[PDB]
Amino acid sequence: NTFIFPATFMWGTSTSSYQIEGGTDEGGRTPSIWDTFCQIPGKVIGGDCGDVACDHFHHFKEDVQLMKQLGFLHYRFSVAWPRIMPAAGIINEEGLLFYEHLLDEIELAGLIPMLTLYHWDLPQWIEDEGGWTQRETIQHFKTYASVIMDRFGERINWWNTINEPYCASILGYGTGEHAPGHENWREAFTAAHHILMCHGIASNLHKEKGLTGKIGITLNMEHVDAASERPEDVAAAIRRDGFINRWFAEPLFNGKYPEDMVEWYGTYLNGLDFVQPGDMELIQQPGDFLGINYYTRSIIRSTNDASLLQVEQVHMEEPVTDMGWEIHPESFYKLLTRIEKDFSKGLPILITENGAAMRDELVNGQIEDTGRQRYIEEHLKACHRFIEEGGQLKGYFVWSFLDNFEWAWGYSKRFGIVHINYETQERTPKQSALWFKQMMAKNGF
Ligand SMILES: OC[C@H]1O[C@@H](O)[C@H](O)[C@@H](O)[C@@H]1O
Repeated sequence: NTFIFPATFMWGTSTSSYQIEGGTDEGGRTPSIWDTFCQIPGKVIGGDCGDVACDHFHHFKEDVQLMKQLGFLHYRFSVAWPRIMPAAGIINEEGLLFYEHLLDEIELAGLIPMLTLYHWDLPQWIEDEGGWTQRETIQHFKTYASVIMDRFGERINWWNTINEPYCASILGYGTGEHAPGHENWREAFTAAHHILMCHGIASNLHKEKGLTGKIGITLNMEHVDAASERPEDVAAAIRRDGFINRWFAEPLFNGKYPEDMVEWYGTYLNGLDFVQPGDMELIQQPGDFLGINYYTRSIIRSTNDASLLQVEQVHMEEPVTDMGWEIHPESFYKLLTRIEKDFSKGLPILITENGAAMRDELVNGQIEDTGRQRYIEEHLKACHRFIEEGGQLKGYFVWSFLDNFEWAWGYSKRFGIVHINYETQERTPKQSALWFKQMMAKNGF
């Protein structure tokens, strides 16, 4: 009953720039959409903002070393756009130097990095020009992605373009749940198109420069189950799947939007006008790997309400994390199998994020997070079963090396395998982290 993963399997840890850096108004960084969003009453639990956060901006060397000490050979992080392009075409050298030093530390500890170009922290000045709803933003992104690729790239083995296009578009401009906080479906679908194009843009910049680092986009995906055998529930569930999964994966691999969903969004697509000749061709560029983020599954039933999809999620109280998210590792296996069947069909799959937020408690200077553990272990078994059966899973990154600003949840949720004392900013590895260290040592468990 042992689970040993390939010899070449990629074991890593992942973070986000806004969630851990802090130093919001330092080194020339200008405000990002989240800096603004977090100040709007009700948008973030407790009114928390990414100000200071884990202060990684100052503790980066101790963190990267902490990673090494923990036996990690890979580290995925994102670059804060606001640190690089603080204003319309200026190129903040100070921001660039920060990441350069971060990289000096990574290479020094013997780690292999993965740079994520966009992790939701769009510069605010860009949002003032219309944000992701303006084609013009794609050019600003072209400027940004180019600067990073030129300044680096010679030492970036792995390029991660966009992290979860779905969240930035649907939640950012559609539901109002993520920055900038709009509630307009037309704007959301337009933004999703634009963000997807940027993956293709970065992909062209990657080829035009001749970089050798593997590149690819990361899509969050979730397995969808119907709440019952009722026809309308089954339909309901097809709709949710197209909403989060197929709307982004289809264009990426097949060069098109789900016909059913396109028909369902009707007037909101305004005739797909935002789609210009060449666009789809630009977006349909899988690359060398498909990054995937997974946390849970959804159980859907239909409704006849005013919402966009007229769907209702069945909230399982069963094993769940501190965020109310159900723990169903089996769905992870099914999702991965499904992914390879369509879209993926062979391409290297990489789980750029997976993990859980459990209520932590410090006892005797240690964190006995058995839960976050029953969680990572079981999902890894699901990954192991996916392999062993032919699946092309090439790696796994545990989400959140450190506890951090969990977006709308603020600091109330802890996803880290390393505990952050926010009063003193001291790092303290949790039991799950130690376990992960032994596991990576034996390359299995
Ligand atoms: O659950 C919160 C987590 O969700 C993942 O989908 C996001 O990529 C992470 O940035 C975030 O911390």
